[PDB]
This record gives sequence, structure tokens and C-alpha cells, in this order.
Amino acid sequence: QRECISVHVGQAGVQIGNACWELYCLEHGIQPDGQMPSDDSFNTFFSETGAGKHVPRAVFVDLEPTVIDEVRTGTYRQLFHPEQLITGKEDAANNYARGHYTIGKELIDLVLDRIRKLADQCTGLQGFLIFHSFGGGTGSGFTSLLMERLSVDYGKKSKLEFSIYPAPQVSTAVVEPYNSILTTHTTLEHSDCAFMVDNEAIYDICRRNLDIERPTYTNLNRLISQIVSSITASLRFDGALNVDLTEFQTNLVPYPRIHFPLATYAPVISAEKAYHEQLSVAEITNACFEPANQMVKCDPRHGKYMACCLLYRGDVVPKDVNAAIAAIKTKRSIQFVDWCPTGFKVGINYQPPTVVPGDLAKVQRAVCMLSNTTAIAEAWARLDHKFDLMYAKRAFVHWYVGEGMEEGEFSEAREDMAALEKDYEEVGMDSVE
Amino acid sequence: QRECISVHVGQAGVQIGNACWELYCLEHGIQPDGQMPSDDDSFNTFFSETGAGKHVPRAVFVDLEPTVIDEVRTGTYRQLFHPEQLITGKEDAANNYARGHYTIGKELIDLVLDRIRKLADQCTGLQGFLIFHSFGGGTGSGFTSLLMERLSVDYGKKSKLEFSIYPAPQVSTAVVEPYNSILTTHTTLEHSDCAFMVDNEAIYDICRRNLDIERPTYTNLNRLISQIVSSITASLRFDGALNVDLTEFQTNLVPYPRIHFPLATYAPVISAEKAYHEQLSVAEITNACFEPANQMVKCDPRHGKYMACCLLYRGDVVPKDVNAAIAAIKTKRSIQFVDWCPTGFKVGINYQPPTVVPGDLAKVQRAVCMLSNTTAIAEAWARLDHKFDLMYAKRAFVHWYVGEGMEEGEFSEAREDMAALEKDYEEVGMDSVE
Amino acid sequence: MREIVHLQAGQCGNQIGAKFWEVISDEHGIDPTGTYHGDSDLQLERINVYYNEATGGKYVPRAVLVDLEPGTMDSVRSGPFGQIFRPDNFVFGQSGAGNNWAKGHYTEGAELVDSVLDVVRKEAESCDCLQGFQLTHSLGGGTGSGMGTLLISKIREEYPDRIMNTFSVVPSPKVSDTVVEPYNATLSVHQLVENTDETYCIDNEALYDICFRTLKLTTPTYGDLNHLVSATMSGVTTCLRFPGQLNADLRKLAVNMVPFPRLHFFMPGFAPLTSRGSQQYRALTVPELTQQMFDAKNMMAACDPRHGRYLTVAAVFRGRMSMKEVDEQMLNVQNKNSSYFVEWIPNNVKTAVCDIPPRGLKMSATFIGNSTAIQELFKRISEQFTAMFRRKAFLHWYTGEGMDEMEFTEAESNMNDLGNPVVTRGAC
Amino acid sequence: ERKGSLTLRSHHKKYSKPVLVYSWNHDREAY
Amino acid sequence: QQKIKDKKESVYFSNQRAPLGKSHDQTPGLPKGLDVPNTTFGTAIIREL
Ligand SMILES: Nc1nc2c(ncn2[C@@H]2O[C@H](COP(=O)(O)OP(=O)(O)OP(=O)(O)O)[C@@H](O)[C@H]2O)c(=O)[nH]1
Ligand SMILES: Nc1nc2c(ncn2[C@@H]2O[C@H](COP(=O)(O)OP(=O)(O)OP(=O)(O)O)[C@@H](O)[C@H]2O)c(=O)[nH]1
Ligand SMILES: Nc1nc2c(ncn2[C@@H]2O[C@H](COP(=O)(O)OP(=O)(O)O)[C@@H](O)[C@H]2O)c(=O)[nH]1
Repeated sequence: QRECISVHVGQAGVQIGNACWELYCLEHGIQPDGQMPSDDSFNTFFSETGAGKHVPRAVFVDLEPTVIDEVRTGTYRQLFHPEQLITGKEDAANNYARGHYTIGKELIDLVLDRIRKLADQCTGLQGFLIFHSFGGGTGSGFTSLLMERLSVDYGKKSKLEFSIYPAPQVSTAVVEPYNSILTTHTTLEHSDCAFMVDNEAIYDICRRNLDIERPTYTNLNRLISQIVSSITASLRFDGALNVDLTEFQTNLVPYPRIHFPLATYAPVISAEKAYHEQLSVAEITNACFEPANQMVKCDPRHGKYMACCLLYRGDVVPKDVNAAIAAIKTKRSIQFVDWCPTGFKVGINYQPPTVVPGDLAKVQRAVCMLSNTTAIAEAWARLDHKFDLMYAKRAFVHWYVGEGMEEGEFSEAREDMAALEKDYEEVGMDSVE
Repeated sequence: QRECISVHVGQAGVQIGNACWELYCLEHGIQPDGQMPSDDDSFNTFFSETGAGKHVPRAVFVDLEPTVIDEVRTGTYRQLFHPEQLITGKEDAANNYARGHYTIGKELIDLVLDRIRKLADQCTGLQGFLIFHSFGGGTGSGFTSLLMERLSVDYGKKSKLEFSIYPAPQVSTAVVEPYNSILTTHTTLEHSDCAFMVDNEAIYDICRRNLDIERPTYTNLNRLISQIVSSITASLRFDGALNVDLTEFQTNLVPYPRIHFPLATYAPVISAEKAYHEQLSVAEITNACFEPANQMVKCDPRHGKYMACCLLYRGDVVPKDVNAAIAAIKTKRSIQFVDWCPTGFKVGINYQPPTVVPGDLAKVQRAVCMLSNTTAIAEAWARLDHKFDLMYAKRAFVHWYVGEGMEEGEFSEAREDMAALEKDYEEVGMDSVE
Repeated sequence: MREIVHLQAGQCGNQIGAKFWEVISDEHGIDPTGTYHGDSDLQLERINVYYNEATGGKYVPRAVLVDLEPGTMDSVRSGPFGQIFRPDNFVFGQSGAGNNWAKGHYTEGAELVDSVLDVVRKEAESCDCLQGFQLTHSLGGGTGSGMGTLLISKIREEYPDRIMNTFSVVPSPKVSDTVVEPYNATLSVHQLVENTDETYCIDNEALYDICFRTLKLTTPTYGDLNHLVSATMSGVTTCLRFPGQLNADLRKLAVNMVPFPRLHFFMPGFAPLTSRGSQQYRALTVPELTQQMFDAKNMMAACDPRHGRYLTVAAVFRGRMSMKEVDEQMLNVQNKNSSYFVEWIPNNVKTAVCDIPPRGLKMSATFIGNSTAIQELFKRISEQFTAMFRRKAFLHWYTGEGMDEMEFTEAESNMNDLGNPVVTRGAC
Repeated sequence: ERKGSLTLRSHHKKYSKPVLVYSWNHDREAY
Repeated sequence: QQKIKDKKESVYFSNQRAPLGKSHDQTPGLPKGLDVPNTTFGTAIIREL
């Protein structure tokens, strides 16, 4: 009835999907095999076939092997339909040219055929959640192509993105500015809402609040999986303010182009750090707006919040959230834009957050805060500077231009981001008329 | 409802608070772990109600050096304190006021204020702040001043009292107490609404001539200080005929906006095998307060005029033997007053008898901490002033501060503000002739 | 008899109406299984105002439940009084409103409105003397705002001589539960103001001021809030449901509280409200009932009566009671705070007394106010709309569903043409 | 796109005995 | 087993405050018998009446 389709592209997308589905099976009661040990909460993300062997609505496509082969060899082998798991034979090799132009066409028809087949047993489709980074060639070019073709074929549907933002200080690649600039230039016109997730900030919150000096991508993806499960909780269970993906689309983004929210999570607290707290709704609301639980490394007080969508999960009284938002809207560290007196979209669900065997804690409350703000302009502009210095004397341009891309796409992307920066400044400017 | 937040900075403040929270956990029914063993609201002031009754305190223990708080987190009361209300540094302030205000310290003040913010957020009526610093080191002076400044900026108009350890008249431990003490007094004289002092040599004498122990140590001193702090905050915790509040201290003890320096004097300091032989009546324990050897600062009050005293009776103190004893002390002609302040002796009485930690003090049914604002402390300020003058006559120990980043000229306005404090004390001590 | 067709729009409206079919069901003695287990024979005499009957004494409500999302529908079915409604009347639709008034009124809302009108035609043709339709909805958000005002327009067009009651919740100044509430509220009120006859603006912040100050609760839930709503929303239709002296139906409530057709926005109030800590110390009588009525704490709209003049007060009392008290006490009020009632309407206060109190009470009353204080709510929503409309914000989905620029300006002009008559009465 | 019972209609309701109908006098006459 | 004894001899270090995929060997900082997977956290809602 109220279902959504998950797409996982890239190394980041595949392992985020791994964490998300091992969270979802524990959330529902589905064993790794598929049989539930024994009524309709499953129907949104888990389809049902004969002999009760519930299957995800996910397409795992990655252009290079062994990463899907971990999935189809490990413990969750018998959960996924193997024709969902789509593998290429050539790594995209951090080139958006190889993600969008040359090896995108041998696999795009197969992945679109499977996406249509999962749309077939879907009565009311709500939309897509596509999971990638702004890094590697697969998770850049293939998700750009997927957003283009999905906007072509399902243009009235809601398409949402979970994108791992390129880390502003360490990086894992030297062509990350090129790949990110191209994938966001070609997905700006088609994406409806792109949740940004960083790596630096999740490292910082894992050291400070999760109390692990040695975290891995398993822990990182588990935190992001908790984010995804927190926003997709109303489609799954019942609640007070039953919120929808279309409601996320109409709340998290004012203008046609300013559609890059930031996700934060509260109770990120780690067992010997929460026996000493009441974990009340007021302080777990304050923890979202503190400038350390931000999961994208941009400072909020150097900016203005456009719109905040708060997702409370678990035993939350519907009106300590009222007291908390009342306390927030009197402060001065949190600044709202002058054209948006209203500022909040509150959703409340009665299902408590489950605990995976691992890092996080068994907390009676949680809240996922998705904020559209002006502070992401600095994050975009610093990688624009990174593009300008790397492109000023034509670095790494020969692979991109010789694999099949024309030269002018770089200039078109740079002009599109100059326009995007100009939009950020125009929106952030206050009113005098 | 009636809660206040304790900030414990420096090694002295951390150890003082260790013996303190040692006292309060046995004041209430709180284990070293934190749960009340087996099966009313008095816990609220100094403890919270985190679910299934864990009772975490409202202290924000800070140290710019390690090992001192690390003993707390790996000893006895390690389960009761929250791991992130105990903040530690990776270097040392090293008796350097400049390395408590600048360099090391400004990287930690953010986290300290954030934890203070969290505890203040989980409070309905925040009665005040309680800073336990030391006037002698770097960690308890420079970080104290930076804390005082930022606390005054963000949480204004709230009462903020310091329970400090004033430097000894002759004894001391370090060599840069004049520099450190004058500098932090200069910085924190216009922000701290009030500040009580205790003196190490005075506790030494009161434990050598009353407690009958001839070799006391820091634990023995800190237990008496904990009893003083508990007698100050017991009216904010339990019920009595005349409840006294932190703001009521903050108004009653302080005449002038700069003269905010009272001295503690705790009475019944009797030593177990001496306590069964006195009547221990109210009149003689008041006489013990105003007797110039039970003063917890080595500063003779006969060289001056008393300005305002706050007596805090606890136990089975009938309300008006207080009346008789205060009138008796008023009639005596050597406990002299300023002519402009006839109302001097302030009564707070609590129905809570003192509770004894296993140690030196005895089972007493009546106790007081007399809080004297007096102009006698101008002599101690003058002797620290003279120490600073002898120090700065040839610029000894200035190179560390200057090479750190403290400006050379700051000693001059510290000296000028101390001279101003001397002038205010001598101007308020004089009799009215107009 | 005079049937009242009940209509649910939005998640808020569905849950409020679910508590309504809790409260009046266990008032009228209808069990969850649908049979009749009551105590008095007087409580079935006007059962043909909210319940149609079926074969075997199955009393089914005449409520049409409408939502653009079939999950609140399943929640209502899984609720306590879930197996009471007509299964065909659960008019759902596999689509997404998404809190857009355009997506509720010019789109699949306008695609499902035909079936909605078909089942309202069901429930209104199976009648003899229809009096009114009540709709429970939310001015903010969609569905209840989107298809709700569309339902108002079509229903009033095809039955033009019946009363329309709209129990609508309004955005509060302290919070907002959706960032497009100013837009949705403006477009909703623009369609409400030349259509309806009685509205009831119920504010969540006012509900919490009631729940925290008077009721003395710490953890109010949505069952709590919609039960407070359902108390007044049951109490208004009680002279029509139960015998009394000075019976007053919904239609003369309309003629008594509507001086002019635009000025029909009401502030409700239910006031035998006792905290549990003070129930044993309470002295329940008509004088204290009115003194707890007219203080500025128990109206369910978060707008202050001390900042304007009342145009009409209505009080529907329930319980066996002496009305010399009622007459002298409302006269003492009218001559006590005389400047807060308009001078050009002498005796602007109406009294309607029913003999039978709600179950569990001896003495109850609902209070309906048509006052100037709705000006503050209207000016607040107008200020929010001007602020968010000056720079075209949160607006391209409104345009992309088939709207125009001029409709928003017409709605804003209609808001200001509501603000003008409610301020002319403040200066006569 | 009709659904079952919304094809079937009437112009008069049938009421049980302890319900005050219009024809309360008319049937209570003949009881 | 040579690796098990290697890590047993090596659990005397900063390895215990920085485990490879764990947090602290968390147990000495909780009550003795507590069942960490159970015992939901925070203050629950009393819900009087
Ligand atoms: N959660 C999670 N994120 C990852 C993981 N691996 C990589 N990332 C993120 O992805 C970025 C680079 O990997 P990808 O962009 O996913 O590479 P790709 O999309 O698979 O494309 P190719 O590099 O050609 O294989 C890094 O900067 C990380 O931030 C992972 O295992 N888990
Ligand atoms: N009552 C009490 N006083 C102490 C204690 N430790 C130090 N003091 C006093 O404090 C003075 C110097 O100690 P601190 O000011 O605390 O030194 P610190 O805070 O560690 O600063 P650094 O030496 O730079 O690290 C001494 O002269 C003592 O009088 C203590 O444990 N208890
Ligand atoms: N009284 C009451 N109000 C509610 C309830 N549920 C939701 N609301 C209000 O409804 C508003 C949002 O509902 P809305 O978005 O319009 O639901 P929708 O019509 O299905 O889209 C919020 O501001 C809530 O205050 C309820 O159960 N009772």
C-alpha cells in the first residue's frame, strides 16, 4: 500500500544497504533467511512471496564485482533475490565518464528492467530512495544516469537521494571534486531531496559521543542506517503525526533548486553515557541543534535554517516536543530566515528504536532532524574552489575527455554551481522591500 | 525546584569536592554506586533522577591536568559521576595564570561551558553556581577567571559564589601565589557576586588545637571544608524554621558591590573523646564562632570591625537561645561593629543535625558556620600586596607570563585594582562623622 | 427528528472523529460490538441523529471517513470503536496528499471527491429532514484542508439549505507542525468564508494551556486532546439529542450567533473542567460553572478575549439545574464586564438548558463565542502568508499542480476583507 | 467504479420500537 | 591459540581504551549483573490516570 523502492549504487551505496537491511530485519522480526519466527508493517520495504519468505524491495547495482559477492556469499545470501544484485565486469574507476557514458549502457537497461519489475507489484508507489556517494565513478555516473532515466519514466514520483558527501579534509580520492561536481550538476534538475551525509562529522561523533577511537565503515553505515530507518518509520508503523515522503518533499525544500538537507540523529549515546541522563525530549531536541551532532561538517551558526523536519521515534509525549520547540525558537544561536516564520515539520511515531548487536544503545527515544539551511553554501563553495584550483591547469581532464565526454561539460557544471551559489546568497539575504 | 550547579576547578577544588560529594552521598541515602539501597525530595539540589534511580550529581569537575580526576574515575566514586562531567586536560597549567587564561584552557572552556549548559538545561529553578577554586595555582586561577567571564556573559543575573582557599599568611606551598592570587582577584572581583575564603594554616591550627590530631593531612582539612559547604547549602536541602537561600546569602553578607569577601568559621570541631564532657549549648558555640582562634582564616579579627555575620545553626537548635546568644555577643565590647550597620547577626536555623563522615569530627547535635564579612581581611590583602611589590620590584617570574602571551602591563592594573580594594576597605572601615 | 451527517477529513479530523464516536457512543450506550447496552429508555429517543440502524439493532454511525492515505484509515479500523462504521464508507485512496492544498483540491482529491459525494448522497438521501453536516478537519496540512474545503464547496452547492459545522484546528503561534500551514490555512479559510454557517477553531496551544493549568496533567496525549475537542463537539448537539427546557438546535445556534454571514468563526469551551487534585475540593454549581467558563483560560482557541469585544456568547448547559441562577449569573456577567460585550447588541448571550448531563457528571456546559479576538488569529496567519509569499517561497508545488498567481492574492485579499469587518466592530 | 452497497438506495428509513420517529403517534396508536 | 595468547598478553595497553571494533570493554562502568541488551534507557513516562 504505502511502499518505497530502495536503490543502492556504488561501494558506499552497497554497504549502506547492507547496514540498512540488517537493521530492517531486526526492526521487523525477519530472520536472515527470510521466514519470520511466529502483520502488515513489513509491506513498505519487504515484499511477500509464497511460503512466507519475505524479500527486500532493493536493487543493488554496482559496476565491479566482489562487493556484491560479499553480500551473496555471506549470511544475508538467502534474503536477497539474486537478479536484484546486478554486477558489472569493469570498475568505473572514479570516472564519471565511465559511470555515465561507456559502462553505464551495458547495465542501465538491466537495472531499469528490474526497477520496472519491482514497480509492477506496487499498487501505490510512493517513491525511490537511491543510496550513493559523491565519490567513486559508479556512485557518481550510474546514479546520475539512474536519476535521469527515472525522471523520464516515473516523472510524477518522489525520488530522494542519500548521498555520502565528500569529506572536506581527508578525502579518499583525488578526482572527488570532478566526480561530485558532475553528479550534482546532472542530478540537480531531477533530484527532489538530497540528504547529505559526511564522513568527517561521523568520525567526530563516533569519537565524542559513541566513545570509539577506532571506528570502521560498519559503524559509520550503522549510524546512517539508523537515520534511514528513522525517517522511514511512519511508512512502516503507526504514529501520532504519520509523515510521508511527499510531505518530506513539500517541507524540506522551499525553492525548485535548494534541495540539500542535512541529517542529524539524537541519542547517539553509548551505554556508559546514558544511564546518567534522563534522555528527555527537551535535551534530545537540543542535541540536534548543538554544533557537534551535525553529520555534515558545516557550521550552523554561520548560516540560517530554512526548514527543520523533526522525526521523533519511540515513547514521545506529543507536547514535550511543543515545549522543546518553544524553548528553541526563543534562542539566538539558532537563526531562522525572515521569510519562513513557521519552521518545523514534526512527526511522531510510537515504535521504539531497536538496537543492533554492536555500537548503539537501547534508548526509549530518538529523533532524526533533517534541516535545510544556508550553511551548506560554504561546503559547496569550498569544493568549488577545489574544482577551480584543480581545473585551472587541466589536471586529470584527459581521462574524462578521452573516454567519451566532451570538454564543455566541465564548464557547464561550473556555471551551474556558480548559479547555485548565487541562489544560496539570494535566499540567505533578508528582506528590505 | 531548589537546585544549584557546582563547578570544581583545580586540584584543590577537585579534592575539596571529592571529600564534599563523599559527605553529601552519606548526607542522603545514596551509595558510592548511586542507587538508594533497598527502598523525599532533598536529593534535588545536588542530584538528579535519571531513570531507575541512578542519582547523578550536578557537578562539572574540571582539571587542566590529568591524574587527579583520573583517580576519581578509577576509584570508589567512579560509578556515581557521569564520565563527561569529569573533564581532563593533556598538559598542565603549571602555576602560570597566563596558562590558565590563555594557551591551555581556551581549548577546554568550550567543552566546560557546554557541559554547564547541559546541566543548566536539566534544571527548573537554578538557584546559583558554586565555583570551588584555590587562588594559588594556574588551573584554579586562570581557568577560574575565564570561566567567571564566560559564565557572567551567558548566564547573567544568577548568583555565583566561590568557596576558595585563600593563600597562607606565611606558610604557602608554591612560590608564585602573590602573582597568581592578585591576578585572579583582579579579574574575578567584578564578576563574582560573593566569595568565601578558608586558609590552610588556619585549618592546621584549628585541627591541632581542637581536633587533637598533631598530624592532619589534606583529607582531614577537606572534611571540615565539606562540613562548611554542607552547612551553607543544608537550608537549601532540608526544612527548618528559618530557611536561608543562596540569594539571601548573596544580599546579606555583602555590603558594597566590590567588598564581597566573607570568611568562614565552623564550630563544634570537637574530637570524639572530648565531646561527651561539654554541655555544647548555643551560647558557648556562638562564643566559639566569635572567638579569634576558631576562624578558618589566619587573620586576626580584633584588628578590625565586623561588617556582617551570617550564623547558620543546624540541629536541635531552639530558635531563641539564638536570640539570647546573639544579644550576649552584641553586648560584648571587643567584638566591634561598623557604626552604620546595627543589624549584623543573621539567623538561619535548620532541623538537620550534622552528619559525621568516618574521620575526625564527632557526633554533635548543634553546629554553626559563622560567615563574617569584616574589614580585618584588609591586612591579609595588604600582606599579599606587599609580597607582590617585593616580587615585582625586579621582574622575577615575569618571563614565563610574557613568553606565554600575557601582556607585560597587566600586573600594573592588577596592582592598581588591589590598591583600589585597599582604599575601599579603609574607606568603609572609618566611622561616620557627617 | 433532525439527522446530522458526520464527515472526517485529514488525519487530525479522523482521530478527532474517532474520539467523537468514542464519546457519544458511550454516552448513547452503544457498545463496541454495535448493540445497545444502556440503562435508560430516554437515551434511544433521538438515536436517529448520529446513527443509522441496520438489521438486528446494529447502530452504525452516519460518518463518512475520508483520507488521501490508507494508514490512518487502518488505524481507525484497529481502534476501539473501529468495527462500528460502515465498511463501504471507509472511502480511502492509494495516493499522496503530501500537505498541499493544491494536491488536495485540484488533483486526486478532486478525483476522489466524486465517490465521496456519492456516499454522502447515500447518507443524505436515506433521510427525511436533514439539518446539517459536520466536518472535522485541520486547516494546516493537506487532505483535511485540501479535500475538506472542496467537500464544503460541493456539499453546500448541492444541498444549499442545511447547516454546515466545521470543527477545524488552527495553527498556534508557539509552534507549527507543518511549514506550509500559513498557505494551507489561508486557502482553507478563503473557501470556508463564503460557504459555512458555523465553524469551531480549536487550537492545540490553547488545549495545552487548559490541560496544564486547569486539568493539571503532565503527559497529555492525542486521546487527551481530541477528547477535550469531543467534549464540546458532543455538547453543542445536546438540546437536539436530549429533552430540556429551552431546547435550541444547531440552526438557531446559527441564527443567534451569526449577525453577518462572514462573522461566523467561534471559540469553543467546555467547562466543568476539574483537576484530579482538586476534584474533592470542587463545589460544582452554576455560578462556578460560569466563572470557569468566562475566564481567559478555557477557550480552545489560542486568542485572547481581553483584546476585543464579544459579539455573541452561547451556553448550552446540561444537567438538572435551576435557571434563576443561570439568568442572574449571565446578567451579572453582562453588567460586570460590560465593556467586553458589544453595546449595539443588547442581551448578546444565549442560554439553552438540557436536563441530562453527560455520563459521569451532574453539571456540565459548553460555551460558544463569536468575538473580536479571532482578528488576532487572522492577522497572524495573514502576516505569515505575506512573509512567506513576498519571496515566492514553498510555492512551486502549488503552481505545478494547476494553480495561478492570482488565486493566492485573492485568498489574501479575502483574509483582509475578513480583518476589516472584525475591526470595524471594535470601534462600532 | 461503484462499490457494492453504494448502488443500493432508499428514500425512507426503518426504525426500531424505542425510537421517537415522526410516526411515533401513528404507530404507538396501533401498538 | 598463539594469536589468542598474543592478544591476552597485549591486553594491558591502550588497546583496551581503543579496541579495534568495540568501545571500552564496557562492563566495569556498569552495575554488576545488568543484561546490557535488555533494560531500555532513559526516564519512562509514568502516565498517571
Ligand atoms: N558507509 C560506507 N561508505 C563508504 C564505504 N566505502 C566508501 N564509502 C564512501 O564512498 C566514497 C568512495 O567510494 P564510492 O564513491 O562508493 O566508490 P563507488 O561508488 O563504488 O565507485 P568506484 O570507486 O568506481 O567503485 C568514500 O569517500 C566514502 O565516503 C563503505 O564501505 N561504507
Ligand atoms: N583543601 C585543599 N587545598 C589544596 C589541595 N591541593 C592544593 N591545595 C591548595 O592549593 C594551593 C596550590 O594548589 P592548586 O591551586 O590547586 O594547584 P593546581 O590547581 O593543581 O594548579 P597547577 O599547580 O598549575 O597544576 C596550595 O597552596 C594549597 O593550599 C587539596 O587537595 N585540598
Ligand atoms: N486534536 C487533535 N489534533 C490533531 C490530532 N492529530 C493531528 N492533529 C493536528 O493536525 C495537524 C496536522 O495534521 P494534518 O497534516 O493536516 O493531517 P493530514 O490532513 O492527514 O495531512 C497538527 O498540527 C496537529 O496539531 C489529534 O489526534 N487530535
